Amino acid sequence: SVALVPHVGMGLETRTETWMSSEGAWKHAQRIETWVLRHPGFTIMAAILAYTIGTTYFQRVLIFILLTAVAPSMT
Amino acid sequence: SVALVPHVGMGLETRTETWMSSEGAWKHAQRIETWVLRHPGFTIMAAILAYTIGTTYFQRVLIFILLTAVAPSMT
Amino acid sequence: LQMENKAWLVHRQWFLDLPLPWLPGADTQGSNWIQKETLVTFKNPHAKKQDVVVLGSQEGAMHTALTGATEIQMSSGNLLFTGHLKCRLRMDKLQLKGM
Amino acid sequence: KHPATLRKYCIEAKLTNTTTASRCPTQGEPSLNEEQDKRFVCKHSMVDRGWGNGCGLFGKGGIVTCAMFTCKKNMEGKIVQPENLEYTIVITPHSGEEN
Amino acid sequence: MRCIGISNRDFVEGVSGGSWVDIVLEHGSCVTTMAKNKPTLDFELIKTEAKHPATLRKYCIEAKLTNTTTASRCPTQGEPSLNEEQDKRFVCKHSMVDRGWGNGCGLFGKGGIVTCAMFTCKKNMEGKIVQPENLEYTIVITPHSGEENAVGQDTGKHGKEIKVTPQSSITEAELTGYGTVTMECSPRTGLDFNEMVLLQMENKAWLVHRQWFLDLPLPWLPGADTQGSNWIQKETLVTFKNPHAKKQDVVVLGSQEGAMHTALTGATEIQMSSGNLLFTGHLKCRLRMDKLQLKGMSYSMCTGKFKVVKEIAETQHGTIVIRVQYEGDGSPCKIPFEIMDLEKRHVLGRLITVNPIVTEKDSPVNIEAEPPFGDSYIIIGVEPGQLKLSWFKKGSSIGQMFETTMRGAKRMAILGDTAWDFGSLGGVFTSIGKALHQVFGAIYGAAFSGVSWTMKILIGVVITWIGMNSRSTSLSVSLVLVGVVTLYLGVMVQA
Amino acid sequence: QLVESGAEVKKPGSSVKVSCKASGGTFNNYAISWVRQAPGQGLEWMGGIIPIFGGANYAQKFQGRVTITADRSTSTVYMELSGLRSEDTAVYYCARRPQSIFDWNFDLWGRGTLVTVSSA
Amino acid sequence: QLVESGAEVKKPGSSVKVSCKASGGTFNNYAISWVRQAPGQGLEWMGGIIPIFGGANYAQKFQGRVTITADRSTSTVYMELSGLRSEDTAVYYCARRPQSIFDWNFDLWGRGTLVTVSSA
Ligand SMILES: *[C@@H]1O[C@H](CO)[C@@H](O)[C@H](O)[C@H]1NC(C)=O
Ligand SMILES: *[C@@H]1O[C@H](CO)[C@@H](O)[C@H](O)[C@H]1NC(C)=O
Repeated sequence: SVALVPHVGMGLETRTETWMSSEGAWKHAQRIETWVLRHPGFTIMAAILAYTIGTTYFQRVLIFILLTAVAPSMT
Repeated sequence: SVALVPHVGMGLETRTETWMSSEGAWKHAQRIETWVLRHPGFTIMAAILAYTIGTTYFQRVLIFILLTAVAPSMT
Repeated sequence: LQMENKAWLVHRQWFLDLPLPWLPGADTQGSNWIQKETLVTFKNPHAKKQDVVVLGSQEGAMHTALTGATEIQMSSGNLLFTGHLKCRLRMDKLQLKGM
Repeated sequence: KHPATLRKYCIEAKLTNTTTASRCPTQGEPSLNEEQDKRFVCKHSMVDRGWGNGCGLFGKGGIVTCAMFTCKKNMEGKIVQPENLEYTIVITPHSGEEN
Repeated sequence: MRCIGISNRDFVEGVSGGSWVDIVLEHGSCVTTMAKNKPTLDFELIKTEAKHPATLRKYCIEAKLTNTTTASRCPTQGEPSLNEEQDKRFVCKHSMVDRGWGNGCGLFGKGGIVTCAMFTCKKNMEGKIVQPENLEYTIVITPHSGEENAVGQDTGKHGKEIKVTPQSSITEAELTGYGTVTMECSPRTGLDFNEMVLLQMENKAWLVHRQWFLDLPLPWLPGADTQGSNWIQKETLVTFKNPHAKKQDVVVLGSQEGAMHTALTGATEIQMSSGNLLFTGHLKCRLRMDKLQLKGMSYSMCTGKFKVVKEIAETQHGTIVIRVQYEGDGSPCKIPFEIMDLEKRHVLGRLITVNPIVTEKDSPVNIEAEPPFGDSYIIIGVEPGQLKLSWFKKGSSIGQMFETTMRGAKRMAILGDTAWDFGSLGGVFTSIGKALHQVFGAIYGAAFSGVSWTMKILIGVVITWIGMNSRSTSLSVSLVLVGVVTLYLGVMVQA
Repeated sequence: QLVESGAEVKKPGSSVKVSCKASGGTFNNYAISWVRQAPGQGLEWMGGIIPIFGGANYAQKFQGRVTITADRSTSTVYMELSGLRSEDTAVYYCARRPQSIFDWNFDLWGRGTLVTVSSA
Repeated sequence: QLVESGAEVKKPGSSVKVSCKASGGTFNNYAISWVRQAPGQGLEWMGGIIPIFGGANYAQKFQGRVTITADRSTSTVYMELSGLRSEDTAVYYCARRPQSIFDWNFDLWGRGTLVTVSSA
C-alpha cells in the first residue's frame, strides 16, 4: 500500500503545517498501544525474551520496546 | 490509516488462500529493503548504536534488525 | 464483511477496532457516524484560515487492511467456501455392492 | 443465513455545509449550533487576530469550523448466529461406475 | 497592521557597514526591520509561484479490469498461451490448477493456468516538476509608519509588493516618501525544486520529495506518455486469486485515493488548480537600506494637543499599539513620543514605529512602541497638553531572553544553516557558525533521513544514555549534546 | 460581485432570511454587513460578519432579533430577521468592507432585497 | 441459455469471428464446442474449450486456422476462422457439454450463424 510509505522523514518541512500533522503525530503510538492492549500474550513473551537476552536493564528495556513496536508494524 | 491494521495474526486461517496473501507475504520485507537502500545513513547509525549497546554479538544483531525494521515502519 | 461487490470473513474484534466512521447497524437514516474525525482532516495553514476536507475513498486502504482475511461470497446468500467440518462417520449400515 | 449487521463503516464521505465561528482573543472558545449536531464534524483551533482582522484585542482567538459529514459508500459488517450455519457435504460411493 | 497581529513576527535590528541586512522571509511570518535613522519596514513573502511545469510521472489510483480471459495447458505439457499476453495493457498471471480426466485433460497433475485482464485507468495522480528558473516570488514591503491603506485603490501608494525571480537578482521597490528599498534575494536556494515534485491528485496538490514520489508502489506512466494505456507496475493495483488451486480469477484493488492521502502525511499541501501556487517555504533576501529615508524627516515637532482615539493594545510581540489623533496646527508635523519611567527621569521604551508623524489634521496615526517590563509612562505631546499614559508590561527580562533563545532554536530547526543569515550583517562569527552548521546538518540529515519523530526521540534517548554512561568526559559531553539536540528536533519535528 | 435573494412578502410575527452570494474574492478577504432602510427613512446598520472567521456583531437595536451566518462551502452570507412587524418593512442591503475595525467602506453594495410585512 | 451471434456474410481470404454467449452456470460448469455444418453436408467438429480453464483444442484439420476463446468478463465464447474460402461456407454451432474428457453429450445448442462466403 502507498499508505505504508508516508512522506514524514523527507526533510522538506517548513513552518507551514503538513497534510495531517495533527492527526498523524500520534497515530503510530496509538496503534501500538491498541495492539498491546489487544495482545497481552505477546507482550509477556516479548518481556521474557528481552529479560533473557538483555544482559543489562538498558539492553532488556530497549529490546522489549523494539519488539513491541515491531510486532504491530510488521503486521 | 485502516491499511496499517491488516488482519494478519488473527488466527482463523484455513487451507484456502487468503486475500492478497501472495503480495502481503513479502511486501513488508520489500519496503524495509527499499528504505534501507534509500536511507543508508540511518542504517550505519543503527549498526553503530547496536554495536555499542549490544554486549554479545547476538544482542548486537538482534538490536540491529529491530532498529532497522522499526525505522521505516515507525511511520 | 461485505464491500461493494466483494466479501470477506474477518475477526470481530478486528472489525470493531477499524479506524473508520461507523453506524451501529440499527440506523436506517445514518447521520450519526461515530469516528467522523478519522475520515476528515482539519487544516489551519499558519494561523490565518481554518478549513476541513475529506480524506478520499478508503476502498483500497481497506483492501490492504483485509490481507489475511479469507474472501467469501455474499451476493446471492452468504456462501463460505472456506473452513473445515469435523464429522464422525458410521459405516455400520454400509455394505459393498454386488458382493 | 439471516445475517445481522452490527456496523456500517464508511469508506467514502463528503462535506457540504462548512461553518465557522470565531471569538476575539481573551473571550474564550467560540461555539456553533452545528457543534451539537451529530451529522457534523467540528474542530477547535486558534487564529491570529488583531485590528486588521477585525477583533480589536491582538491575540489568538478561538475558532471552530463544522462541516456536514455524509457517507457515499460503506462496508457492512454482517454477523450470523452459529445456529444458522448449514454445511453441505457430498458423499460419493467411489465405484468405477460413471458419475 | 498586516505584520502586526501575526504571531510569527520577528524583529531585525541594525545594518552592516554597507547598510544592508539579509533576512529570511517565510510564508506565514513577517519581518520588521529597523535600524538607526532608517524607516521601520515590514516584509512579508505572500506568494510563491512555479511556472511552466512538466509532467514527470502519472500514477494510477483507480482502475477497472475488463476482457478477463484464461488459458491453460494441462500437466507436463508446458505453459498456456493467451494472445492478450502480447499486449502490455493486459495484466497477466501464471498459476497451476489441479487437472485430470474430469477437468478436461488426460493427465492427473498440476496444470498451468494464466489469467489476463485489460487494465484501464479511471483516476490519475499526476506529478509535475518545475525548473528553479520559473520560480517567481512575491514580496510585499510596507513602510511601518502608523498610516495604513484601506483595501482597494492602494495602487502602491502605501504598501508595495515586488516579484522576485532568478532572472533578476536586484529587486527595486520605490516606497513613496521613503526613497527606494533594494531587495537582493536568492530564490535558487530557498527551495530545491530540482528534488521536488508538484503532486496533483484530484483538486489537491502536494510538494513531495522526488525520490519519494518515484518510489510510490502504484501503476504509472512515464509522463512523456501520450497513449495513456501502457501502465507499468500494474500488479500493485490488481489481485490474482486461486483459492483452492481449482480456478484462477482477477480483481482490481480499490480506489487508492484515501491510502494516498494517508501516504501524503508529512507533505505540505500546495495549490495547483490554477497557477501552481506555493504558500510554504522561505526566501533569503539581502536588504539594501542605502536609499531608504524616514518620511517624516524635515518636519517640525507637533506642539498641539494629542488624544488617544483607541485604547492602547498590547500585541503578541511584547509591544503596544497606540492610535492617537492630532488636534493642533502645523498638521504635517512629527509626534513627540516618549516612554519614560515612573519618575519621568530616564527613557525606557523604544519606538517600533520610528519617527511618528501627523500627515493630516484629523487622521489617526497608530504608533507601535516597545515598553519596558514593569511600570512606565507613555507620554505623547508637548507639555501644555501632554498625555501621561501609564502602562504595565507583564513579562520579565529573563523570560524574554529565554523566549528569544527558544525562537532562535526553532528557527535553526525549521531552517538549517539558513537560520545563521536571518539577521546577519557579515561577521566572522556568523560565517563560522554557518559553516559548522552546514557540516553538522549534512551529517545529521544523512543519519536521520526517512525517520519519524518517535524514532528520533528514541535514538536521542539512546545516544544520551550512551553518553551519560561513557567513561571519557569528551565523548560523554559530545554524546549528551548530540542526544539533547536530537530529542529537541524530534519534539519540534513533524509540523 | 454581491447578489441578494429576491424580494419576499412575509407576515407579522414571522421570520425572513436573506442571502448574499459573494464570488469568492469577497469572502476570505473582506467583511459583509447588512443595512436596512425603511421607506422614507434613513439607512440603518444591522450588523456584519467576517465570513472567513464567522463571528457576527450586531447593532444593539437588532441584537437579539437578527442573525448573520456565512456558508463557507457556498460563499454566501445569510441575514435572518425574526419577529417581523409592519415597521420592519424595508429594503435590506449587504455591502462588503475591509476586515479592519477602523475602515467601514462600503464600495460594493447589494442590489437590495425589499421585505414587505403585510397580507395583500 | 445459449445465444449465438447474428448472421455474417464474408469474402474469400478474410477472417470471421463468431460469438456464443452462455449463461453463468454454463460458463463455469460446462465446455463449449464449435461444430460447423457445410451446405448439404454432415456435421463437423472444429474444436472446443473449457471457458473457466480456457485451453482450446481443435480438430487436426483446423490447426492454425481456427481460434476459440472465451471472455470470462462477458461470459462469451468466440470462434475465429482464418483463410476463409469457398469450402469454409457453412453454418456454425456452439454446444454445451460437460468438461469431462469422456462425455460429449450436447444437451444445449445455439441457433447457428450462417457464414456465407459469397456476394449478395
Ligand atoms: C446545508 O445548506 C443548505 C443550503 O441550501 C440547506 O438547505 C441544508 O439544510 C443545509 N444542511 C444542513 C444544515 O445540514
Ligand atoms: C474487450 O471486450 C469488448 C467486448 O465487451 C470488445 O469490444 C473489445 O474489443 C475487447 N478488447 C480486447 C482488447 O479484446
